[PDB]
Amino acid sequence: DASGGIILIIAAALAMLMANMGATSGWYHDFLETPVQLRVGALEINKNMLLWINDALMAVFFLLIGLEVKRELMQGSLASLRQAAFPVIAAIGGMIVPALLYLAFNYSDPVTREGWAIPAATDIAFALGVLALLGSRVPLALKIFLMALAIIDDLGAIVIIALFYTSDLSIVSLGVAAFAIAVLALLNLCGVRRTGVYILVGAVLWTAVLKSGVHATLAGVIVGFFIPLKEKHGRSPAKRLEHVLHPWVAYLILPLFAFANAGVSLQGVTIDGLTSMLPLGIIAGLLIGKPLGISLFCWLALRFKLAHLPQGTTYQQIMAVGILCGIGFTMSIFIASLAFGNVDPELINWAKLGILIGSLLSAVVGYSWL
Amino acid sequence: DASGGIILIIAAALAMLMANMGATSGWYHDFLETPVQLRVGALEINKNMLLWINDALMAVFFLLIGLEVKRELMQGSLASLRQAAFPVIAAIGGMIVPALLYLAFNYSDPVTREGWAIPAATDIAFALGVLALLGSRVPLALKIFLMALAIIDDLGAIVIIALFYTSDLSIVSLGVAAFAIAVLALLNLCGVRRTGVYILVGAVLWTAVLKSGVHATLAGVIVGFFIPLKEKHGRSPAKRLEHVLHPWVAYLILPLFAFANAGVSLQGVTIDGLTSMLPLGIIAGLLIGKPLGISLFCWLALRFKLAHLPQGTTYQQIMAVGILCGIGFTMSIFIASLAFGNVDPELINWAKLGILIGSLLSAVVGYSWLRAR
Repeated sequence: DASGGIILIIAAALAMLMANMGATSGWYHDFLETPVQLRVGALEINKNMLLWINDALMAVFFLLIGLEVKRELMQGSLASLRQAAFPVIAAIGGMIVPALLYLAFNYSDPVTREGWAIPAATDIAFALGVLALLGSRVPLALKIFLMALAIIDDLGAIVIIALFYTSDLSIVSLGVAAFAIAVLALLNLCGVRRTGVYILVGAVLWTAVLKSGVHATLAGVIVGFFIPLKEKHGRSPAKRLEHVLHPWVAYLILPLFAFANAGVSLQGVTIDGLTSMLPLGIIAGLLIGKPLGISLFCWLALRFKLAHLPQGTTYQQIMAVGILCGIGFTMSIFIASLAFGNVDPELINWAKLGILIGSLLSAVVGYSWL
Repeated sequence: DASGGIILIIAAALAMLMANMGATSGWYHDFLETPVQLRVGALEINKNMLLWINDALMAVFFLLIGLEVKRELMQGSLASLRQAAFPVIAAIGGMIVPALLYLAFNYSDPVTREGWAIPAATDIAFALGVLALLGSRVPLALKIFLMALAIIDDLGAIVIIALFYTSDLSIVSLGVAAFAIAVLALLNLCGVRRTGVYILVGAVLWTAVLKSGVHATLAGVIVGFFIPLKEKHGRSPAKRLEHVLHPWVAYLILPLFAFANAGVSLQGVTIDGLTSMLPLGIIAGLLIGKPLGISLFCWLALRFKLAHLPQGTTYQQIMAVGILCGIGFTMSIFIASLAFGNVDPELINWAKLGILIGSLLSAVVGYSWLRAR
């Protein structure tokens, strides 16, 4: 139910408490920046504590998404080219319009315009938690629409970042990554169904691209795509694994990720500081860019014939979830950590402020459409 | 069946090829010798590639042992209240005589006296493997007697090495370790029946004692204890975990440990070199120390009515397990790597030579004689 949503806010509230109390804000920041060096012979992997944690947490979190994308692409909303016509059009609008509003503020600064995909992400656990809070009798199709709409935006942003803006990996790293994916394919063609063997090869895929954070995340998506879904003898590996991971993701992965990232110091924050191009551009793309692009493109889809409509929607509850897609929260925080790495350290801190202001505003306003 | 015993031999044979032919002897030695360093701020751990592998593989293997030895001690072979007090007295003899026979050779050398527990271990996968090889009609109580006999020896060897022949851990490491045992015990009393919560907590215990390979192995059996075994709603967390684990242990963890440790260079190995106090002390401790220690101790317990008897015993079939308990192999190579760490690097290599010869001779004699009776 909505239990994952509340337990996620408590984790972020404690993180905000840790980063703003004089007795804790100091050990909290110094722990996250603790250098961790693994040196295997000549190879060494240097990255701080928070980067190791995020690369491992977001790996198993996107493993669940890869299993959920595979379900909807073969059995759910995205199964047919016509049922998927409504979430995809909503995601395109739910991404280009938030990015346009963000780039409208940050186009003049070449340093901040690289994080245009920050207001395009959507916290699935937070948005689903809001729906389940009032969801005693909300349309079930809305929950599968919101989940399908939020997944493509997050997965696309991860793919778009890992395709272009990423830094290329070692020439040896891609040779092992290609071999691990080939083993994942031969394992799928030969009909093996031991889920652990896919996890085992996934570790080699995750380790080979460890230096790149967005590729270690995509490694989980690739493993989730290759785990078979067939229902032989009434059992399915991907279906079972998605069931097993869900309590661990909703109660340990996402809460820990929120506790290590959603904590910024509020000292010195002013309204004039929050109205600067970086945070306000995130607030605009989340609070306004999300519902403006989702509503417009769905409205464009509806009138201009390429459309559909989930059973029992009424197209005024679409706008309500278009506001709930403005809850970037942990997903926009992770995207901001990828785009603002190895740059000025206050870029990520201002991004987290614009996200949390926009997310809480989009949550309260979207909830108020009872 | 005996599929794990064969894979365990191909991996040891592959390791022997890797550590002998010139095209791979350079890589195989330099790979296991590769130093791996993890620096967490001020903290730092330095262990070679082989130690990082052995601490990870043997911790998983002893999680299975911790599950099996709890199944027996609570509702299985060993059980409670002296049900199977017959393998317990036999295991004392399968360790006292193998160690004393070893020390008869090495007592004059203070360096090799420390490896007295090497001929006391027993490779359960290989010893059970040769049973099932011929075993269309082997007494089933005989098999479970072996498995129960080998676990008591291997667990007692790890405990003794961890209580005396181990290195000191920091008090900060013991504090987190003790706290990890407490939250494990609180998970058990409160009725938590989810395996993943125990393994996660157990991972903290393993990393806390990571600077000691013997304690990282004990972290496996301790977590194997606190996994609940109750049958609520017809489901047991320890039984499903043991069922899931067993194929991994027999097909992945055991062969990989053999491929990484059973590889020794045979160049320069003469017959005179194999009869030194260190190798020959292991040949006698396994090929002779195990049978004489097992047979005599069951016989002294049997005659004095303190013992028992398995079903389908003969008592002439028993000592066929004695020569079968001479199978040290991977379980003795691991004990040898613990007792001969941070010393002359040829002590472990000479010990591995004495472990494989005494085991192979124990396998052939143990098989060629049990097939008769």
